[PDB]
Amino acid sequence: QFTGTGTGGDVFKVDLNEQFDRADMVWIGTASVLVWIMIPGVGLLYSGISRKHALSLMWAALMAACVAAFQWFWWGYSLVFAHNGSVFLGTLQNFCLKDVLGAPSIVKTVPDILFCLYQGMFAAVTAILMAGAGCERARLGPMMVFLFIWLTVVYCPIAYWTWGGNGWLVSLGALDFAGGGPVHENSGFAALAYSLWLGKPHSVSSIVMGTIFLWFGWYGFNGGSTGNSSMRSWYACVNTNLAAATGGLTWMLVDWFRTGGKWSTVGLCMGAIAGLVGITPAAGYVPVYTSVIFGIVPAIICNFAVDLKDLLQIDDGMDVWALHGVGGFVGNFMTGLFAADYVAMIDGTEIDGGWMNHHWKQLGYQLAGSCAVAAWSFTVTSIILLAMDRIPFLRIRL
Amino acid sequence: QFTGTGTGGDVFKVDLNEQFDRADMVWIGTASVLVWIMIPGVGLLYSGISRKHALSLMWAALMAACVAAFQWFWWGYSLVFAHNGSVFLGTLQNFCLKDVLGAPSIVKTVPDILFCLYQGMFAAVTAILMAGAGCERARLGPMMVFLFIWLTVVYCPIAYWTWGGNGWLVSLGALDFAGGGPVHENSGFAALAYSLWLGKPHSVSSIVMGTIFLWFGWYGFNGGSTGNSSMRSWYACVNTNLAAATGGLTWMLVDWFRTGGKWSTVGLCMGAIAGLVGITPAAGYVPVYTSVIFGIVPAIICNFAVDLKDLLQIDDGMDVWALHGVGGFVGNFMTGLFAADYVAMIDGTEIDGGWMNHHWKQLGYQLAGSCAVAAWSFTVTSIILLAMDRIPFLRIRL
Amino acid sequence: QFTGTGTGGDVFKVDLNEQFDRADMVWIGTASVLVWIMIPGVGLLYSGISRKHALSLMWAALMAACVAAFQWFWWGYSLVFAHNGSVFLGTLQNFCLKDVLGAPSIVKTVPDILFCLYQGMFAAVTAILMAGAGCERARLGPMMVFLFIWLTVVYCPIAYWTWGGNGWLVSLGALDFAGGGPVHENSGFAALAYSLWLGKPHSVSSIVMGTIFLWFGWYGFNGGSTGNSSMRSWYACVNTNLAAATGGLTWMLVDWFRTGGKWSTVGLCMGAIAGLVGITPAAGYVPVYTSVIFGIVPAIICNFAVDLKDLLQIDDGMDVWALHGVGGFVGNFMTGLFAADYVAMIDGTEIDGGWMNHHWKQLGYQLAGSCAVAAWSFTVTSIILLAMDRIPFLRIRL
Repeated sequence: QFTGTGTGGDVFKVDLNEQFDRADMVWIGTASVLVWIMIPGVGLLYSGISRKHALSLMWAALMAACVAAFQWFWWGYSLVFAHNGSVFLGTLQNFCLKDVLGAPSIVKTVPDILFCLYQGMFAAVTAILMAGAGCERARLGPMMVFLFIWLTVVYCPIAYWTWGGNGWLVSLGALDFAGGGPVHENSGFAALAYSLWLGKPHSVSSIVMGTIFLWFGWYGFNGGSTGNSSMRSWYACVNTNLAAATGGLTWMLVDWFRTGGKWSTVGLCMGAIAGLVGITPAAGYVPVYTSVIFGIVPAIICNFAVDLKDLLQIDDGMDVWALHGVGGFVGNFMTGLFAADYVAMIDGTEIDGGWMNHHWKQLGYQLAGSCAVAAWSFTVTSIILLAMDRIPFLRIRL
Repeated sequence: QFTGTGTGGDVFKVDLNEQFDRADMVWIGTASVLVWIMIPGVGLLYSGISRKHALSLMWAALMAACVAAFQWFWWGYSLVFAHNGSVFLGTLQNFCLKDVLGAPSIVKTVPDILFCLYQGMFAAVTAILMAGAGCERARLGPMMVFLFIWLTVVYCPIAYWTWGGNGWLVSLGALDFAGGGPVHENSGFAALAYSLWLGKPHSVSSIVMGTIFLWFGWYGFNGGSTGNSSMRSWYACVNTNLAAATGGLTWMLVDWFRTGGKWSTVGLCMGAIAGLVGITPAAGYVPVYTSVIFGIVPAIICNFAVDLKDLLQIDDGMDVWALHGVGGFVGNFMTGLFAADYVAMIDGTEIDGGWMNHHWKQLGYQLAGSCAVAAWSFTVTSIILLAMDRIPFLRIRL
Repeated sequence: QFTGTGTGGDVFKVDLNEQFDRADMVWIGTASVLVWIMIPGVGLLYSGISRKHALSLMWAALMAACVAAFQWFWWGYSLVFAHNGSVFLGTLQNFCLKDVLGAPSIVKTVPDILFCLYQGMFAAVTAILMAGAGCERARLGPMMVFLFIWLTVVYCPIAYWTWGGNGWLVSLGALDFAGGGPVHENSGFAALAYSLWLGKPHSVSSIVMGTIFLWFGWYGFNGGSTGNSSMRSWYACVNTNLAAATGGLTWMLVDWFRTGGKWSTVGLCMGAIAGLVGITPAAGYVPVYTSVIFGIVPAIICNFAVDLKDLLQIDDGMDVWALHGVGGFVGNFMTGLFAADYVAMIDGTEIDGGWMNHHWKQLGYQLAGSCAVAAWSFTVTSIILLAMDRIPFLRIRL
């Protein structure tokens, strides 16, 4: 009968669905289809935000969704969610997704095959936050090749450290809810390492149109990170939703001060995105009133984080870092403060909490991951893209 | 254990999810994310329909989603869905959403926190049907301030009267399914009171693109107003869907008569919207064949309701009234006729019915709400926006 | 109590929801709203792909959604899903959808009313793959009339043969999962019979924007064809997803060979669509590794199937045939090879399998349907559109 290892059993002998709640499954099923639409969210958002462009990266978002898919089929999933992995990376147990079916996943409440589906949507949103930085006059052929390799040696380590069975941040005692680390910091600082070595209407709608796609999709992103149809799912959604509100209102007032009384529509659009990123690691852990702080604080810190566009000049890919890499860090910190064991308990999840319940040690744990993440995302991103220009016919930039 | 008041219990002592069906919850969770995309539906639809514009209100739709969020966080939810409210308005019991978690809501079949999530999406669609009327050369700063106040003293009373615990239309005996009153009539007649005191391709796609967003989202709007995963949910969806069909076919034939044989693509787009609004208050109460009538009738009555664009001239915000304010009334009336106690009974809902089962008195009850609504939405909208121009530096229009 | 015929019982005497899983229902409910957005997917995709156009068929997609709705209300549903049908067509038992409520449908695991909702979304996507071929300087009035008749005598027979109670392909032993036959082949070869008798940026985004809508929506299309919240739903989604990946990667490499090293963004967009169509009939039956083949093979065969644009010249509607009619056939064949009884068994579905388990006879059965389909879709499409130009005032083309 139910073995809990491999495919979990004989389809001819046992009903593998009996292990799971069909409502928890239905939700993550929905949630899966919602994260995907965040890809042309990045595309439209960063296409429309570019002040300089080689190729409409709204189309180059579809390029990532084919590449990320095949890598994640190939060995991507295995390296993050295998049941026998080390502690730094998983195994290759599931190469080309064989024996991925009915066993409970590293989230015990959905099967491997739906958790492959839903977690596969984060390596793909990461992919377009990556290609999106290095789009300017970059070659197309080697680009795809970059990504495949980058997902393998940069994303997958970080992901297994955060979400993976015997990962070392899970076991340390660090909280990361919907993956600010694996997705925003990973891609915020690997976009920095492109803009150091390989470094207005008629395009406003494309930001906005693009912005809206992301706001919409994050509901599947955060709300479906609870892993079940429970009411913490919907809780995190109330949180997500208003970090994005207070995020975007804050960011509009701030340059309306710093710059006389400057009109800024693209302001509010980014304030939202500043707040969504800022709440990712905390959406299922922090009290609702405190999720306004997660709106405010990363909008401010990221506003000034953009004004570092002139005291070092460079532009191609600092927009990604300005929001996701900073805003992730800011939010991964703030988790350590407001993470409350009594919000976590709404689906029974046991954590020690953060400062909200005098678990002082937590805020340290939180700094442990962000630094490990940022570093790995920078050095190992760096080694590959230098060694990538090294060979002529596999370009990157010109 | 389960107390049914406050947060409903101790997360450390009881499992608060046991009260609810995880499938009813999953659905309204989905449905919630579907109503949201109706906001840039209005935006794109009314931006693209404007014959005259100050600022792309497709972006000014995102402004409403930040403001509506914070107001609804602040005191919005409390005023409509508090468990101890008077009969004209709820209490302030839930200021800044404290003690909103696991108790059954005024819809007993979902928790306060998911019902905050899903019902919060109607105050936000209302918000953009509001700002959307008064967009023309209006100031941005005071605009946000308008809305906040308008949601508080105009929307929230009407909403608590229709949906609220001890509201007086619920207790009277009036049927309103997905809220034609609180959302369309409220915003149809408050858009009239702007165009009295403060009163083509290359923009066709934006109507269409915008139209499509709404048709798509209404499924979450109406279908998720049943409050459960029951098969009345999907019933109302079959209704919604074809009121929009027959709505839009009717509206295309009609000016194809009145105007020689005039081509009208924007016709069909509005006929749909005419029919969606016309079925909102009735989608869960009326037999499917009768939902064609709800397509037809409000398309006609609203077609002529547009031709009042010349026998009084004014334009800025009559498009909103032409569809949602008239079409709501037309549909709130027609509910009283075709509301059938044996459709309501598909999830066990007990009503007296409408004329379909000789409950003659009903059609009166239906007129009681629409008039109360329309009036409150007009007078109290009026007092504020006059007293709003009154002070210089908090403008509205110029 | 539960009678299983008619409306299934007395709403006042029995709870009709008890027959069904509220999670299976919730999903197909969601899935229903996902297939709909595939309509402006076709629209945007084929509008943006047109090298020649009379009227933005992105708006002419909304025309189909009104017409398809009313026909399917009228007699459409009845002809395909009636419980007493012959073997060639169902009955008229459910004319104007009376007595469609709580009985299990021809898929026993959802009620007639939700199965009307969800299956109604395929006759509508078919509708826009139809009108979309014959859009070029065609008249609008008679167009609607065409469709209504075409859905009735062409779509509905094919559909009842594949999905219908006593259909003859179901009973024969043929596998068709999400309906490559009824939807793609039906509309691939009926688009051929228009282009025989009645026969670049600034429009790239519209392909892409349009492409994305379809990729997104297919999850509801294929994943919701399992009919339940089971984990085969999500399985088929993993399949769908990567047939579209490997589909679109293949198609980009291929003209990057055939044409020197030609840049082709519209390539990848179509490769995806080539792969989605290629996996439709197989998504719930074939092993995941084999779903890469379904990506590759129909991308190649359909690439060359486009290069028949010059060795016969004609264009208006060969793009539809190039993808859906060929790609359907290619995929309906390949089902017969890789259909495995042990994937089908994941929700207990009993099939004999295909060649994967030495059921040699299968591949024949598979050819039986595709040919029957293609033929009926051609001859009967032909008779009507010739006899349609026959009468002056009901034009088609000029």
